Amino acid sequence: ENLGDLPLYHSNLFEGDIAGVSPYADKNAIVDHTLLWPGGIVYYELAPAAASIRNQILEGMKEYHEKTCIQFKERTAGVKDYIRINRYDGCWSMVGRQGGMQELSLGYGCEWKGLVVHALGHAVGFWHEQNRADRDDYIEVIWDNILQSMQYNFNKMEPWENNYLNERFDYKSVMLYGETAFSKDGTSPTVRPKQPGVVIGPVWKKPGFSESDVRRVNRLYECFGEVRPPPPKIPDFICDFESNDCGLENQVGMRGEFQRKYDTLGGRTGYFMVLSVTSSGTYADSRLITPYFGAYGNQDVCMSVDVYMSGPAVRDVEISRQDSNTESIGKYTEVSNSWVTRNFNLKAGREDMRFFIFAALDPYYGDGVVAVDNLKFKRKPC
Ligand SMILES: [Mg+2]
Ligand SMILES: [Zn+2]
Repeated sequence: ENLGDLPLYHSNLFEGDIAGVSPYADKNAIVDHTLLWPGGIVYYELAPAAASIRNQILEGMKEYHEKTCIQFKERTAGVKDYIRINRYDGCWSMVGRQGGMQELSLGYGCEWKGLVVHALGHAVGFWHEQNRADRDDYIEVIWDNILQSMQYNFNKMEPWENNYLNERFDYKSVMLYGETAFSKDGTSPTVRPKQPGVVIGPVWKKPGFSESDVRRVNRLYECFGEVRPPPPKIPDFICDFESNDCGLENQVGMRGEFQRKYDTLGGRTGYFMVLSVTSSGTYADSRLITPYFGAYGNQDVCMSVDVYMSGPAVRDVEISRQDSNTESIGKYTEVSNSWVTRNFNLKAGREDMRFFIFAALDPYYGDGVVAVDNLKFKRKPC
């Protein structure tokens, strides 16, 4: 019944099994100075004495893996902070990460899942449930049934554990000593539960975490499920030319120069790309090279462009989509003598698209204008 917990109560150790703490230490101060494992990644190694019980060690660890975001990894090259597990006298551990090698003992009698999960509980950050600031609301300490050299092991924390307790006093906590801990004669109780009918019982028979233990671990280590919000829509492009070039450049060795121009043409009065010739002038051809646009997702795009063509000098206006090979999508030989929104629906392999706007003007036949406006790029079927 209660003799299974005897390797938990060492004489020269803080609260029986807390190593690296001074037996009569301020309990508020040592808790505040507790360090946690970055990322919930606890590195470890087994001493040769601890190898003989490796299955029972991996059993307690299996408890953290299955319910929390704590990962027990074997120590590899470059790791400096880790737990060396050995078999000393009884079960015990340092509370939190110490920095450098730290010891955990899993002695004779410490094979039980309860004691493995208990000692590993100290290792990752947790203290004793019986000494919480509010424990006296839930348990009575029969000071007269405790050994006089052992009484500090029951001193509770003073309130002011900033933003209060958080998880409620849990009687099924694997971090809670059973009724006969530190008993003077072994059977007389040192702790009495105030809640009618309740018995804490020993730790070695507890199968791992209770529901409240899991909450504490997941809260300390920010373990969670709350899914991040969905990503914003891909912003559809729309050029105006009213304050910029938009990135659309010209080919070098050409006869015409497509220039960013403010004027009036066929109803509208604003900024549009204009290529124009006079009867007196010379042959002008120009290739407006549009910037490179990504599709981001496996979807059929759509490109819009308002095209203006006027004058007998307009010989030909060609729009082409280039990806890995240049493909012609539109060829306009007839002069519309108006603005016409050209709508090209296109498919996407997996590479960025740029567009070409070619225009040829021969002043031999008369005057001519080729204007370009409202250049849009939507990643959805036209
Ligand atoms: Mg002790
Ligand atoms: Zn303990």
